[PDB]
Amino acid sequence: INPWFLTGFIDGEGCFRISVTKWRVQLFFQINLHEKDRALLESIKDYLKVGKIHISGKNLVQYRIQTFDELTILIKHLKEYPLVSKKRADFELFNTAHKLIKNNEHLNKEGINKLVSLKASLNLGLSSLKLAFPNVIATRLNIPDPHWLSGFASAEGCFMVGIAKSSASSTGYQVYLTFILTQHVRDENLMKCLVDYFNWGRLARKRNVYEYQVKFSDVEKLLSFFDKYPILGEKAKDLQDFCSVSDLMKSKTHLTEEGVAKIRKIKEGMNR
DNA sequence: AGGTACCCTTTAAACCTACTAACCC
DNA sequence: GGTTAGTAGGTTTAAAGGGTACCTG
Ligand SMILES: [Ca+2]
Ligand SMILES: [Ca+2]
Ligand SMILES: [Ca+2]
Repeated sequence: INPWFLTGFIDGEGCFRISVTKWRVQLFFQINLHEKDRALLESIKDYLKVGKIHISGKNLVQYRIQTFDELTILIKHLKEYPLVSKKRADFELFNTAHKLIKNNEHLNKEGINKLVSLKASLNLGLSSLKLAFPNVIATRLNIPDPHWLSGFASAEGCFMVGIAKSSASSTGYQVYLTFILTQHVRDENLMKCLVDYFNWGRLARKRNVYEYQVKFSDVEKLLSFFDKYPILGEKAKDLQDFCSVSDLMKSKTHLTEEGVAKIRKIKEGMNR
């Protein structure tokens, strides 16, 4: 387990949070995903050797670091292998807060305000706790290895196969392999950077999310990539089945209609 | 006051199709 | 002509993102 894959992953799916209740303040960071990939959590768990997994919620598993003193291992990991997403801003923010706690400054009705001003500029914002602290606040704060991208893709990627309805092809259809990786429109910073990292691939706008889409000859490049740094999780069946199509469709086998049958079969049994 | 854990709710991620364009020429 | 590609439209869940209560101090 490479130490960048972790950041690459946490950049894509981690969740640094500040909660407030009745005022009790506690910091959490958790990765939440489909139960089928509990083992990936377990891989990560054992890697940091801290935190815990449980069933939040249905057909899912959450993993969480909620002890103060275990969060330090995390924070220590993330400074040396910093993060590239706007999530960064959430860490810096999450981290400052952990400072305040490190000193016990948050037992003061004052520290308590220094923390909400942070919380207010976190993932979503102040909710019911807008009128409690209507004194406002705030001020939120280049790919790194390629193990980052393996991590980033293995969580925020999609390896799918395309059966177009070309009325022109003798089969009446086109097999094509696209690779996708979606992210918020606010991360234009990162998406544009994904393109330059490979010097190829399409950037597209949709529903306020952007997609980095990636020509066979390029499709093959990144195929080579995930030999050098592969995907991890259940999601690497989809890669392999995709990868498989990349062979049985790369010796002119995707043009015979005995083969398209074969492809759909493969495709049919992937993603779902 | 710090754990530790049973829950929850929407939405940004993943996943789909089907037509145009610009390609081997 | 036949194959590619770049595009427009989609659907749906697995995330992206939250809570508060319970022991033990
Ligand atoms: Ca994400
Ligand atoms: Ca994922
Ligand atoms: Ca470039």
